[PDB]
Amino acid sequence: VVKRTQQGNYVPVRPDHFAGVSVALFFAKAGHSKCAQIVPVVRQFYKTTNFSGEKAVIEIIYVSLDKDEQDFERVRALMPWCSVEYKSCLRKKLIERYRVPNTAIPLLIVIGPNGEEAGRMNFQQFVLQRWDYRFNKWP
Amino acid sequence: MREIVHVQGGQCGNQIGAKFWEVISDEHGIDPTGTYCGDSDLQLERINVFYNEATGGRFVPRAILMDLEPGTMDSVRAGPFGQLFRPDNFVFGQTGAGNNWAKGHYTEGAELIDSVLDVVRKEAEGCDCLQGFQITHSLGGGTGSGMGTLLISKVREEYPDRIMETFSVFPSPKVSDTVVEPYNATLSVHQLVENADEVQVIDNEALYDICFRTLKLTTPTYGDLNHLVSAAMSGVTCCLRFPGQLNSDLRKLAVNLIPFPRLHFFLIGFAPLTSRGSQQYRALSVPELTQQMFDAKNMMCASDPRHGRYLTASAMFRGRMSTKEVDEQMLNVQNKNSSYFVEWIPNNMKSSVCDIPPKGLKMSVTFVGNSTAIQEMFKRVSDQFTAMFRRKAFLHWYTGEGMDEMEFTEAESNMNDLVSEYQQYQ
Amino acid sequence: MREIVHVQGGQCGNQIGAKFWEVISDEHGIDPTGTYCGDSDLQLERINVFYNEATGGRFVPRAILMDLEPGTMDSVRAGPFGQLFRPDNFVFGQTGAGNNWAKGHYTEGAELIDSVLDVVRKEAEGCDCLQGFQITHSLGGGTGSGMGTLLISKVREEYPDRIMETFSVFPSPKVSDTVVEPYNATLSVHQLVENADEVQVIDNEALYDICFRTLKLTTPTYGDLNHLVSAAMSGVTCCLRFPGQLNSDLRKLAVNLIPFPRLHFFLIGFAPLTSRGSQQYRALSVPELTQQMFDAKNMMCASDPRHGRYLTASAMFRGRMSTKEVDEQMLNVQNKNSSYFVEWIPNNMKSSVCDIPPKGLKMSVTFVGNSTAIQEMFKRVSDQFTAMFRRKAFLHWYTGEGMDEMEFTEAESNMNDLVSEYQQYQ
Amino acid sequence: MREVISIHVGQAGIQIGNACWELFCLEHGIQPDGQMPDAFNTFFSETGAGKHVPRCVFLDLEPTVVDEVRTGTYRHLFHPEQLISGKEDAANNFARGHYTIGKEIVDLSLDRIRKLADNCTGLQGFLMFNAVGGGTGSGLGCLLLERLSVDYGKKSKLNFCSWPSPQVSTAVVEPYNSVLSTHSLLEHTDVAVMLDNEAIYDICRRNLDIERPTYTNLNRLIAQVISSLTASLRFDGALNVDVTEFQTNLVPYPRIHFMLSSYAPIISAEKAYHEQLSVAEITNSAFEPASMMAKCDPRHGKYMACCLMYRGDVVPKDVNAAVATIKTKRTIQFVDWCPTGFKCGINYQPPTVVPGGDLAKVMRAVCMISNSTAIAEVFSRMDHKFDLMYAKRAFVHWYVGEGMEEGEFSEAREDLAALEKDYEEVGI
Amino acid sequence: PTLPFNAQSCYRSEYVAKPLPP
Amino acid sequence: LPFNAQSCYRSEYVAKPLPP
Amino acid sequence: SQPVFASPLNVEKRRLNEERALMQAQKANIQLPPNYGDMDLILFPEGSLKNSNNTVIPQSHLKGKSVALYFADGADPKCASLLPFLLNYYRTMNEGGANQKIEIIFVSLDRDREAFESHRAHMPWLSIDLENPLTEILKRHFRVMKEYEVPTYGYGSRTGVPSVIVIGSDGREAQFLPICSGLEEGDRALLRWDWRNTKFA
Ligand SMILES: Nc1nc2c(ncn2[C@@H]2O[C@H](COP(=O)(O)OP(=O)(O)OP(=O)(O)O)[C@@H](O)[C@H]2O)c(=O)[nH]1
Ligand SMILES: Nc1nc2c(ncn2[C@@H]2O[C@H](COP(=O)(O)OP(=O)(O)O)[C@@H](O)[C@H]2O)c(=O)[nH]1
Ligand SMILES: Nc1nc2c(ncn2[C@@H]2O[C@H](COP(=O)(O)OP(=O)(O)O)[C@@H](O)[C@H]2O)c(=O)[nH]1
Ligand SMILES: [Mg+2]
Repeated sequence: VVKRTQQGNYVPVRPDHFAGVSVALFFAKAGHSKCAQIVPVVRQFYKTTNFSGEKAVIEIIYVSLDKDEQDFERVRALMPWCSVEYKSCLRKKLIERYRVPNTAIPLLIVIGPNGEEAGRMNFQQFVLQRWDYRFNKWP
Repeated sequence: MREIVHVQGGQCGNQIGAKFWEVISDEHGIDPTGTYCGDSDLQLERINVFYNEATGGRFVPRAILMDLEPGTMDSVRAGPFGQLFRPDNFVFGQTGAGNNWAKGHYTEGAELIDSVLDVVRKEAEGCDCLQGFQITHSLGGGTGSGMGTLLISKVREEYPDRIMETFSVFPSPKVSDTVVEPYNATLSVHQLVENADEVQVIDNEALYDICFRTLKLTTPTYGDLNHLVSAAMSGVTCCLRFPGQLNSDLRKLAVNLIPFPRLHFFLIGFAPLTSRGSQQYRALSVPELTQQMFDAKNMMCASDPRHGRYLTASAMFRGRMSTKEVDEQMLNVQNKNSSYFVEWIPNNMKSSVCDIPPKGLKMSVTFVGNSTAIQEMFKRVSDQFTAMFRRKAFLHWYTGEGMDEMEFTEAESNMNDLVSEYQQYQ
Repeated sequence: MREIVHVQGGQCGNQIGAKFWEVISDEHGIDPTGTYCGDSDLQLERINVFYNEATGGRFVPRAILMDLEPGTMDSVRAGPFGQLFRPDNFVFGQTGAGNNWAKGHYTEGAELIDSVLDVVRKEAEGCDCLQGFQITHSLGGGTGSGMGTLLISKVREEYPDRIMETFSVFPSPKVSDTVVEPYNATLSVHQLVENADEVQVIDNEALYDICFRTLKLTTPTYGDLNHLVSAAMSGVTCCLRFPGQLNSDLRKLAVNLIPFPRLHFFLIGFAPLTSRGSQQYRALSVPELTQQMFDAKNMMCASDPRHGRYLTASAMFRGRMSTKEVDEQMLNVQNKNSSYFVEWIPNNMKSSVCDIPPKGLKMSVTFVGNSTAIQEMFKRVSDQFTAMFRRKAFLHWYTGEGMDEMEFTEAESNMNDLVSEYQQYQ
Repeated sequence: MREVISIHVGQAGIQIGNACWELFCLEHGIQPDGQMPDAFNTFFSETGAGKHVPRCVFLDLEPTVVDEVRTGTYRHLFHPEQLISGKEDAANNFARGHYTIGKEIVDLSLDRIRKLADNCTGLQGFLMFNAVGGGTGSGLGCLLLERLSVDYGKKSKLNFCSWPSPQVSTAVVEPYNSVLSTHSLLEHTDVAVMLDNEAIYDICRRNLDIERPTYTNLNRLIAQVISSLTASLRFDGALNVDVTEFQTNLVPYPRIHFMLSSYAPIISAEKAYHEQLSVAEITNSAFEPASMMAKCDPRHGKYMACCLMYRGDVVPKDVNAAVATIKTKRTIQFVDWCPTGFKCGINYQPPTVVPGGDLAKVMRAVCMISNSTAIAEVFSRMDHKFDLMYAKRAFVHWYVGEGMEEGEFSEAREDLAALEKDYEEVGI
Repeated sequence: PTLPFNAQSCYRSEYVAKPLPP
Repeated sequence: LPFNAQSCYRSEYVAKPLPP
Repeated sequence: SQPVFASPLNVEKRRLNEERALMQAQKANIQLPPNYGDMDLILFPEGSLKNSNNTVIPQSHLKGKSVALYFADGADPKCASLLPFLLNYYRTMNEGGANQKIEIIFVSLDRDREAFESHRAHMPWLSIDLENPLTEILKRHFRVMKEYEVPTYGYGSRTGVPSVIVIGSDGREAQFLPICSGLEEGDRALLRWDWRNTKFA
């Protein structure tokens, strides 16, 4: 129901994949000016922070406010973390829940095991580091 | 961080600078609409050297466009990559500095200094703390050499310790435009020796000679002439913007190139320059690039470097090249061209390696050197000025404007002594 | 809870006051058919401060609309946002005070004040508990400066402990219409300074400078000019309406910005103010906001505040915004510009932050200031009144309706000492 | 208690340090998050639950080398504020880093090193890392040398200074940036090792057989000498020699503490198969004149002292025979007043080779640090580069305009001339 | 032309339901 | 045209595997 | 996590091994997420490697040899320069002695099947047919890009055609032989191969 990547065919992620990691929701829409410079820095942070441990410690869920399925697909083709299908209703419920208008985007919300909000950081202007992976360990 | 503030002045400088932000934005990956594209973190982590973020996520260049004739600013807007600049940064004029150096500097030169210094002050103080001031202008025309050169002197008294550089074109040796060039260049050289840190000379007839041989182009417009000068422009500030194996700054290039406070005029060179036919049959190697380094037919300057000894030269290599093959080739070019260097300085070459080649190419190098053969334009323009002034020609639109004959005799005494010190050191 | 009663007078007030019921209409999202669209709580939470329920869900403004001619009254209910007002709150005059203050306050206004003040009582006493009254009028005019200033006197006699906050457009400094300016300004100031809790002044020549230099609008309409002054007139009472981090009201402003009960004539500014093509480009920050705010070119008062000292000043910011740069930049301005602030009230600055910004922008500021550079109006209006009274120019209409020459001496003297008691604290 | 502190200043020192903290991570097997999956205690600090943070401080006013460390994959190895980085580079000037743009971060660096130093008590030594040819390594590293000198005066300070090459420059102000460093580094540091870039170039063309290397291949092979020097602090061995005994065993007279370096074996997978590495030749290749690290041909010099830290499977009974071979050999001439000049050390740990590197997994290796009277040629040409450049005063006007007045050019030149004539006074 | 409302108060923006500890 | 240039440090100091 | 995370072999290996670990945990304390040494993968499927005479050989044959992938193109002049030297190196280095020391797996970037077969006929080592997708997964897995035609997830292109790289048992890339790289030692860096240490297992 929620999607991880694989080249050639699209594979869904396990619900037990998120065990013991910290999950950050990442809001972006393609063609937006600020999203194009928020994507690469959080890409580099994903790679560096999560791929020294033999156990991965973070996870980033991609939510797109795009207007087109093909545009969302071509930006998923650049996104190395996990995302969600466009036709599913979870993206719509999540954006209507976590208070994201359609210049606040892009923004990040680290959550907890219950899914309720544990921390908010925006990018309106070195702020990616304010999140610590040691905060939201899950059982 | 450190940010360079850009000044585009004169008819020539506004066209060269238009091609400057043309070539910087697409190697940094910013669309003419200002948005970023490319998804490469190295292109982004130092973008504030030339850009300011605009609270829409878009960028705006830190360039101030300044002239006294309103046509060329509308030309820059109408061109591509022309919507990047801020309309408040445009400071037009309406009289037109009619190629009279006095009136670009005093008569209607003074009435835009208030507006152009006010907008550069707003740019300068809002930042972290700046580094330097690159300006693009011309020493032949009037508003390039009056209006911008007064912007030199008013800024340098305002910030005395910061660096600033000029990429100025010069009067051509063979055929000149704007027939009062000898008055213009000599009256602008004795403001540059007092108030400029490095003056990188471009000469127009040599640029055509580059399009004669090393490119074998047929019909070069002012697009690709300015496009190749912009390549040298991007090379000197390449090493600030990007990391590398041996990083070098604009001020660090000035530390080791200017041996004495006066002689700071620089011959520029760019390699590779290949014809399109020979582009397939050519090995692009560090010992091969270093031979177009010391090619007299490759320099952007018009002088013949073989008639003098370089005092100090620097080479900003770009790309993923081996460090040994660099510094040995610098010693290779020094030992066999021993008669073409000066002897009372050991190990004259400076080299600096970045790790980012320019777009569309694998390896490049920008040459910035200090020759004693640059005395030719300081001698050929000199006896041009002393010839006309001996029969007092054309001076009545200077003497009728405010400059009397004390500074003209002073101005030649500045520049011919500059010929004397260059000859003193050889 | 708290309500503000909004009472309108004259043609100028009524054209300005139409824009208050346009800018407060869309900020609270009321539909000019009466209903609500915009589906958020935080507008509807505090709406009795300016509107009234009508048992059909529609929101009638608590506005009192008086004038002595019906021509401007036709323009109110015909345009956009015209069906909002209750017709019973439209009170008419047939004859019209022909820019005569005497019939504005003694002859024609005598048989209408008994009717317009009856309508105020129904709105004022009809609520639970009222906060204050606010007035918009002119001083050059007759129907605005006459019946308006008569109403302030007769409404203080019933509610002495509530606050008065009034805009009054002064006579123009340079060139002004309606040749009885000083007989309509001086005779209305000396009753304004004894009955108004706070008045803050607007100049049509001040808004000419702002809309031309800053807004860069080549064709400024009064529709545009009233919109600009209505933009600030939301901002001084905004923090009543929306929740915030450092809440302020008018009484908050009134206890803090008026040291002695004589001097309460303020100055108004507004930022951000950039043209249509610059909303895409400027970096909306608090540090650039405070630079725009302490400029004479921002000010809606045609005066130079750098010729005097700001005795007390206050800035009401709006928007989601950090409170350091609010506090520390108010520190920074007070420590750089030393002589621009009075000494014996250290840290002259009142800052208030409300969370919800006006629509279109994201951060905004409204600036007030009690300055001793407001001498330039009271001197300019006095010596124009002094020169035009020394030989009895145009007195025989004011004396014709029932005044005397003795009220004209006191109106000079009551405002002559006001010039000195600003000079006393400079 | 007894541990060591490392200072990296200038972008050469950062990248040398960058490779130095590669090999240190791989030797103790720490994972680059900071926690392994008490030998580690001699360089690290237990930041709670298994996290190790190294005892190193990076100092550069050029922000473009520290940020690429910050953004690199070793971002969480370091505690986020030993990497202190200024606003703008000192720009190859001794005067700029020592006076103008130095002081606003020296106080931060001094306050940085303090709480690291008093994490324990009885700390052993200091590890400098700088390019003495450039600006912010030479001038700034002096300030961190002199300010530490007055605070912590009972502590040894080891420097690893990349002396500028004879033929290679890559900076034309290096003759000026040396003599203005040598006076202000001689009487302030205890122990310093010469390393030259073209000498290690001639190492890698001949032994490891690469024609066109990179600085990353230089520093990785410099890092092998660094770890092998401090190996006795880390790892248990048959006969171990620590940092504190280099004034004890290597410094004859108090000024003279400039030492060369050497390393063997330095071979690829190329000829590791084709050659066995016995202790007879690894001590013969160590002293072989085309195998030092500083160009210094010792045929026109005389040795005075030598410290050999054999590491790996070395038995001590052939160590004694191997060094006896050298003394019998006649091409190497020790000085007459020093009868014995060999100090032997044996560690039990084989040297480690980094994955994807260019050195082969050797079984046993030797790291050599020597005093010779052959450093006369080293200081002679950089005296000879200075006196011609100043002979009619080139480049002076940025030195004078920045704060160094005229006279420090003079007084350092006879300071060096004192150092040259002292070496010749020794050898007779 | 109308314009949507896209702002919130500080207390309502941050004092949200928060994760209960284990 | 795409951009395909990386620094020396980033393209080299990959997370090497730990020795046994 | 070797060589690059944005790679289909790594992601399918961790998908399959995470599924296996979850199945083992459901059947039966095990660590989630598992360490990199815990993931094990049969790197080469059954119908992948074929020798001359076109006989498909299982992966289990490669034990005890130093194995290198060779990414090559038919039309490339540098490949045409490299092939004879590599033939002679294979010839000498492998007939010297008693064991089959080195072994080479050829992956083609050729522009059709005709070019693939024609360039394959010149070579004595093993090969992978172009129809099986393992070629495409392998070339992106080692990020060996001919031209910028396939987008990357921020990883820089290490090298292109021709390229030789020696392999480990867990899919870990041991080293790129510096043919067309930063070192650029053409036709001479083939002897930098470390066949004693690199042993497929
Ligand atoms: N061994 C080695 N030497 C290096 C390295 N990088 C730079 N150098 C040396 O550093 C010298 C120049 O000084 P830099 O380190 O680049 O700069 P600096 O000494 O810090 O002074 P600044 O100019 O202010 O940056 C050159 O002569 C090189 O020999 C390196 O990675 N390894
Ligand atoms: N390289 C270059 N030189 C130019 C260009 N346009 C004008 N010039 C030179 O400008 C010189 C005259 O100065 P000009 O800019 O025309 O006068 P200005 O109006 O005072 O700025 C001539 O010698 C031209 O060669 C251009 O596009 N490129
Ligand atoms: N700012 C502004 N001023 C106005 C407007 N209309 C009239 N005025 C000013 O009003 C003054 C005349 O007084 P006015 O209020 O019109 O007379 P009254 O309405 O009969 O009391 C003139 O000096 C105008 O400058 C308007 O729409 N906007
Ligand atoms: Mg540096």
